[PDB]
Amino acid sequence: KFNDGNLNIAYAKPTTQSSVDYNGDPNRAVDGNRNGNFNSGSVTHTRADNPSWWEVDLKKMDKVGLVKIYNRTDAETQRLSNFDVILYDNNRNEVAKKHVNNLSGESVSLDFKEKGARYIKVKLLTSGVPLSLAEVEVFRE
Ligand SMILES: [Ca+2]
Repeated sequence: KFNDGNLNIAYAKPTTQSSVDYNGDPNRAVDGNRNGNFNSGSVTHTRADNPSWWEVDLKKMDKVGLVKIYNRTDAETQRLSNFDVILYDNNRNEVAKKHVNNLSGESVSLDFKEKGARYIKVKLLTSGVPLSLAEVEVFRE
């Protein structure tokens, strides 16, 4: 629930994703654990979808500052590349979007500058690539 004194509003929020493989259910990216080893149980996994995506529902409109996305680390780390992070309002209108080409480290941090949104979606833009996320943390500033 807090990370380095900052309230992670994504923690334990409802999630969904495009599909599930290897029991990589979407709630694994809001389980409070940043571990990126798939075999730990901390990491999501879809099938090879067109495209693969994951989403957290904050349950109401809230304010989105920092979004920190933690990749899988044990293998296939390149799969988290060429992807959008999209904010949606209560009517599922897109209110902001950032594109991430790839990660040089284990995570990427995006700042949505307090944009009002209820849903945050991570969407791969490459067909037929599974999406795996170790964790997605969302802060209000
Ligand atoms: Ca996790």
